[PDB]
Amino acid sequence: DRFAVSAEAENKVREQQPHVERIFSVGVSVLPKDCPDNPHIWLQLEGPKENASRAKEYLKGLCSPELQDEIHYPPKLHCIFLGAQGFFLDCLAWSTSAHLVPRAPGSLMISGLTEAFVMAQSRVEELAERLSWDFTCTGVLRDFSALLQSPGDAHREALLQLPLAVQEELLSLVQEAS
Repeated sequence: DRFAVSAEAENKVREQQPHVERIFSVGVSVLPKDCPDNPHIWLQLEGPKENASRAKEYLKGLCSPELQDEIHYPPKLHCIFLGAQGFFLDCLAWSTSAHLVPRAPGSLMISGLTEAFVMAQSRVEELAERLSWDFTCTGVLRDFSALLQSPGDAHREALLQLPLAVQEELLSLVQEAS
């Protein structure tokens, strides 16, 4: 299956191409235009149909976002979006097809089609809510420790010091993405 986007947004497609490949594990191909004055370009996505559907929605949303806005949360939750070299952000982008850009600590720019923005907002809200489910280092799930073994990671500490409820949701997100 193929689909079209604005020719004026080809620049965007190419900037994001590697991230799209990494996140959805797909190939992005742009077809040559049949005429120069064409307002659209056709894309073809290479990979499993699941991966491709999600990439499609990401790319549509990237090229002309139906929603673009900052979500706001406790600054101490910001490590989740920067830690493990962006692994969690990637898993969240996978699960929602939203384009996600960390801003100030406690601020995340979410962007894409509307159903993608709301589902990402929702998931980010849930994480934030679960920070309040602290009932106090202070405890770590084995499987969570397991993902964060990459020693250089500068947000490794902050992540480990997250309460177990946030850790469990992050596991659930990673599990969803694999």
